Amino acid sequence: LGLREIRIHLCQRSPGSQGVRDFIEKRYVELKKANPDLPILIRECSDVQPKLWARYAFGQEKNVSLNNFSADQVTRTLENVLSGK
Amino acid sequence: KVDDAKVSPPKRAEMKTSMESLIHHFKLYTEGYQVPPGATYTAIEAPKGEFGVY
Amino acid sequence: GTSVKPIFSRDMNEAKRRVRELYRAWYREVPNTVHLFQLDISVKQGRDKVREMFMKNAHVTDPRVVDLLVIKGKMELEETINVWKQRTHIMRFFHETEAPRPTDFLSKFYVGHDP
Amino acid sequence: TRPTIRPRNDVVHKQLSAFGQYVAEILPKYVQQVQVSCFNELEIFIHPDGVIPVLTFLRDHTNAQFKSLADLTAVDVPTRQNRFEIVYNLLSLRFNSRIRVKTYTDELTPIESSVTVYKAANWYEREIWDMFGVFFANHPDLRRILTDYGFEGHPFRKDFPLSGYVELRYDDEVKRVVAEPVELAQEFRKFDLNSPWEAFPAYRQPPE
Amino acid sequence: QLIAVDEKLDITTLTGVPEEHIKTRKVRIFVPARNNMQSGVNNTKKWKMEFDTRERWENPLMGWSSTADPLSNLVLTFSTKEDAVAFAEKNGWSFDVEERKVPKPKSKSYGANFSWNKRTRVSTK
Amino acid sequence: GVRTSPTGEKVTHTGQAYDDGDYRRVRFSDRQKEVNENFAIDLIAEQPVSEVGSRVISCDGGGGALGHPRVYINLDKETKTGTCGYCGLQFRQPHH
Amino acid sequence: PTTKPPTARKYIWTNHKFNVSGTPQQYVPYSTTRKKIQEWVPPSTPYK
Amino acid sequence: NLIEVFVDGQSVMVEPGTTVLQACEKVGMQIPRFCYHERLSVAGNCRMCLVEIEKAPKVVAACAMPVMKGWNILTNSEKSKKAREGVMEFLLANHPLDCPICDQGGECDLQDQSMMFGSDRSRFLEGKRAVEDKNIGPLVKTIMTRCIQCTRCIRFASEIAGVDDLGTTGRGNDMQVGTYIEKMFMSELSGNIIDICPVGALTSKPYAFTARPWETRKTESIDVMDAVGSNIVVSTRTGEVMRILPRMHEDINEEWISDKTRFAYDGLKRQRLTQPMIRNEKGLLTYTTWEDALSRVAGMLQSFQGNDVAAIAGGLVDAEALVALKDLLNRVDSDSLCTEEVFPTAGAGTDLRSNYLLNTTIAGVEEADVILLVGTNPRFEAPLFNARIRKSWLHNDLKVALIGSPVDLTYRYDHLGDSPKILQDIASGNHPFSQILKEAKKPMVVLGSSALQRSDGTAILAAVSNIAQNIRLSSGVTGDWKVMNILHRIASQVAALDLGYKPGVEAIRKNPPKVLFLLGADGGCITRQDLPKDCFIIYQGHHGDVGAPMADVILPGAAYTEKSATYVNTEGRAQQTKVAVTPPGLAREDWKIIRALSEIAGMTLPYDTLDQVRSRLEEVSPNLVRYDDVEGANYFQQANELSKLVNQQLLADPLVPPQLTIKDFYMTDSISRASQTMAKCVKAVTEGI
Ligand code: SF4
Ligand code: SF4
Ligand code: FES
Ligand SMILES: [Mg+2]
Ligand SMILES: [Zn+2]
Repeated sequence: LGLREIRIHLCQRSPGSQGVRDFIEKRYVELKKANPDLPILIRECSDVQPKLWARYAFGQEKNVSLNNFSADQVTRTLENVLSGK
Repeated sequence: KVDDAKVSPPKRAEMKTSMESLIHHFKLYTEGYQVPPGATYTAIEAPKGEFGVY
Repeated sequence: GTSVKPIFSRDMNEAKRRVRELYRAWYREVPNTVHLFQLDISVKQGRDKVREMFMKNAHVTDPRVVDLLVIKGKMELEETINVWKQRTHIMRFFHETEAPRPTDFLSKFYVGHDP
Repeated sequence: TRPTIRPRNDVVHKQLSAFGQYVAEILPKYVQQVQVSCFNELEIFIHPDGVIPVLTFLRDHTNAQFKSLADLTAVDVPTRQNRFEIVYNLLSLRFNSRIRVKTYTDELTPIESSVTVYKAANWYEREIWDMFGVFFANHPDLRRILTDYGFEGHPFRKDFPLSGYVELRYDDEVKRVVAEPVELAQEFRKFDLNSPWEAFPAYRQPPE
Repeated sequence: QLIAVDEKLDITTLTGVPEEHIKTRKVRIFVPARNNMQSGVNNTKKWKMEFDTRERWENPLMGWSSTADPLSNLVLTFSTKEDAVAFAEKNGWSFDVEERKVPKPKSKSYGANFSWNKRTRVSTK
Repeated sequence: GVRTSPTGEKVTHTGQAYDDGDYRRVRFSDRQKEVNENFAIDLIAEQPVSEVGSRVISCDGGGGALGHPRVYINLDKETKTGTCGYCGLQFRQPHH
Repeated sequence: PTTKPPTARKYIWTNHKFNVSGTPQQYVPYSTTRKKIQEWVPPSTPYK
Repeated sequence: NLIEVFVDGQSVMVEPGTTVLQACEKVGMQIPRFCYHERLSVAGNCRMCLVEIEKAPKVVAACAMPVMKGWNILTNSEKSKKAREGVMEFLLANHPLDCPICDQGGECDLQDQSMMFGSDRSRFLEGKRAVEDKNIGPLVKTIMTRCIQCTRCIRFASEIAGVDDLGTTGRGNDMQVGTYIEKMFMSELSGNIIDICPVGALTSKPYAFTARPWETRKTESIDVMDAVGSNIVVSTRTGEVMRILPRMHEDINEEWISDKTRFAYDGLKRQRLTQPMIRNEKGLLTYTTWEDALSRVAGMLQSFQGNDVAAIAGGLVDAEALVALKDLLNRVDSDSLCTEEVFPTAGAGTDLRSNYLLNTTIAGVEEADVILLVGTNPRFEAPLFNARIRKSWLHNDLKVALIGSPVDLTYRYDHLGDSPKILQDIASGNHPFSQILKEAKKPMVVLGSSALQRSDGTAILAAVSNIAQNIRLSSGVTGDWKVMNILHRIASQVAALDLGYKPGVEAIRKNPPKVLFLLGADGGCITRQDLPKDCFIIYQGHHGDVGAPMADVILPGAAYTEKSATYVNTEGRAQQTKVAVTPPGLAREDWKIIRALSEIAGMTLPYDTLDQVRSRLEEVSPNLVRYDDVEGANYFQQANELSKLVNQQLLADPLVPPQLTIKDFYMTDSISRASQTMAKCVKAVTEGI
């Protein structure tokens, strides 16, 4: 219910993160400016699928696979996490 | 002993007066001489029979 | 190599057969071992220890490893039957003089640096 | 003359090389390689399943009467796929010579017992098993010879620690000797003695 | 004929090592770094497998350095990283592999010490 | 010159002495502590300084082959003596 | 020794000692090295 | 193209200009050498490397002679062997008999090359030469009778360290290497002369007489004294840290280490925390048991929650400890997690790694065309980075420009003012250095993280980001080259930022905590004056410097030589330090302590082993488990756009580094402050002589 931070793990070279890299490329700035006080930690993966961690209050974390997502799919998934639905 | 200071130690006087002899004494009593790679089986007529080392 | 030389037993079925044969040989020997060595343990304790020693290698899935294990088990049995061993070794199977080693993280942390 | 340098024996070197060619021609099925060391010692590297035929030939052939089994041991080289290297040293009294036969094996592959060729192979192979874990197929009585009763592990392997894993003492509570995990009052001090400068150019290996 | 085992090799049950020193040991496969005090590079030819460091304490008598780790002085030499990895895998220990570090080729020129217009000119010999 | 610790235990030439609260002092009870009463530093201090009229001197510890390897000491710095470190022996050029 | 006395040194013992084992004069081993690690000494003045 | 030479008849393909020694090394033969060092210039005076060419009647110095087409190099020929024997004979003829009393001992090039290439007997029937010893500081002990006049120390001094106070005086057999005056060779890179001196003339003074090379066990770990992450080797003996030596890593360390790394190991033997400590009725710290200390800490942790719980991370903390403490504090919904170093959190902040990382690696400096340093003193903040800049300067005519205080860098640089007004002007384009940057093919902008500690760190970061943006726009956008850079000076900073710690203790200052965990925090940024009354402080660390005096509970921990740990250097590369010795007394590993505390408190953490803790590190940030990899993504566009939205005004204050002199270099952190050798160095550089 109470979000604390969100982390995005995207492999730099693998094609499975093409949509995720597009979201970082031309949608991250709008997102961060919308949530100035939300820690959005962007990290890189080696051979695992791209992942979306969401740490809530009292150390509760959930991860959503972002494999073969597009820019719209990543945006919708991140909006779902922020909204809470 | 074989007159080869890289295998057998030199005399005490040579060690205490010669730089090469001191270096060779140091190396022989700390690291020891290197033996070229290879395997041998040498046997002798020890009093109890053929005593050998491989 | 793809075609590994078999010690014997070929597949795992004959290896299991040899395991069961060795287990029977050990099981029928525990009363004699207790009687001759004048052990203070029960016969049930000896059978339980044989069972435990058999079970610690239950995860082996290689017929050659199983064959080597049963060969060494037969060697150990022939040491016991011929009274080549003493009460010393038979009791060495039991670790009777060791303090109970802690297994929880907190106890390991308290006692020392052992992982 | 060079007083400090061991003289060479070209006659013996040539004789040993000729005999190595002879045995290699006679037994192509097993002989993988033949070598003569520069101090006149003949070595034959054969396939592991040719131990019995090669030893029987070198024992019974008229031109190779190696009646006496001088030695039989193993050498552990972990970096090889087949770590264990079984070595047979044979003495021929009629021709006043010595030969060496080397085979290879690993932990799980048996080596045919050569007690039908030489009787000393009995205890020699028992020792090899006890110290390296190499199993010999048709051994009349294969068991530990040197290690303690119930000893676990094969001490002469390169990966077996020098002090082992257990030590013995007399425990008064149980009125018997007990085996407990090893614990040294003073730890063995490992010395790094190799010099970083190459000693023998003749044995240099390609950098690869 | 000859059987086939389609499984990874494992001799841990035969080596005789205690379960503690089988499960809780992470060896280090690497090529040793050159001793910086010497220019010789002949000790950086072969890969080495060594175990992790365990506790050493002071002997109450004589103040020596005691130990309880059997594999403290156990160092093995392997010709190749693949050979070392295979040995560690078949013996069941954990392992960390470090790639060999070879110096990069460098361009050396004695005449650069007397450059007409470059900073490489040396002020002393 | 042996010295006594505040706990009554003699100090060796290396400065070794157990603390007051150390349990290991119990080993000397009903017995004695093996301490050598001759201190090499004190003895070598007692030894005098030689004066030779040369820039370089050679020390072998005396006795020839019974002494230490021969070394050469440079007597150029007049603010201090040149000490052969095998035997801790001081040499000096005659100043003034 | 009467005909050929040994060389006299200022450190050689004047009185010889026999085997003193089994007596309160016996040798007792100990460490001749000081403490390697110095423990931190907390202040004697309370912070509050 | 490559030309074809021959080594003992074996064909080798080498570049034109390659030396005979390098060709032999390529074929696999290491020619004996004394004066030759690959990192130094070519001297060619010891004459030990003479080899024979097949048809040439004269031997050639293999370290200085370029190879020609169709040259057959006879490495093991009779002429080469005789030449080596003669050179060794001369060297040992004038060398003194000091091997048993010489620290070089069993790791001596003269001894080893004598045993491998020289004769075994002496024909010298004359007296030997004696040389007066010099004094060049408290670090290097000089016994100059053993010198062989190989001029390695002189060449290293000048070329690498930028200090030309070493040289040869006189000529002939009386030539001496030294300073000719009573001057101490004090520099942050003065132990490498100890390393490269082939003989025992230059030796370590703290290490003098203590041990012999064959006894020492070598443990390959990394360095934590600065943010360079130098690769080192800890030499131990019977469970005691005896020595620190460099380990080669050409992209980070390059065989050299700073003096703080090399000689501060003795600070691990003083002021050490060995037992858990609590406070009795009188308020004095007393030793206790782990159970009691952890029970008190767990009781307080259960009593409080929310933002009333804070952690302050110091400069020598590892990724495992940081993540364990972060998880423990998140288990109580607390979030007052901070490090004692400030980074601007306005805009992108810590979200993008290519916003606080040194985007071009340390090895990438050698390719840069122009470099601009803003608010930093790389000579002391990161000595190896400064050495790399010096190397690039020397070998490529790099145009180094420093904005702010004119510190004594070891090379000529363009001094730009002292104020960030110049920084604003360069971005606007008024300054000519804007034109220089625009014309430069490969520019680099390095903003020292010491300048971010100022009240206007965000403004400075925005200004340098705007400078980098102006460079990018005018120049070609295409290319993998990265301009913007941040140079760190704290070992744990990059790892903490990657994990997600909030930089600076501003959160604690904003909301004072009831419970404060000082994890190695000896910086003194937060004290009980800032904290409210009856605040509960738990200091977990290895030295008692500040946090231990001002704490309520003290938890002993492990050092970098005593724990297996993960540290990330200033360029983003992760590394692991291995266990050399074990923590003294009752001290334990940091993540183990945190996990045990969590278990006692009832909020048990999901990891029990080092592998599981590093799996948690992978979950948080996989770059913490990808060790030798340094490459990453570039998000400069996003970082710049986010920095543009909010802007503040630069202070009218000059940019002054915290460390202006070598004494400030010597005294920087807990281990250095506890070290006796560092105190000796400080005294020597302050009072002279
Ligand atoms: S520098 Fe080398 S040769 Fe000279 S005294 Fe020292 S160990 Fe001996
Ligand atoms: S002091 Fe050492 S490094 Fe310097 S010239 Fe002499 S031998 Fe070479
Ligand atoms: S190494 Fe070439 S002359 Fe010195
Ligand atoms: Mg040196
Ligand atoms: Zn002397």
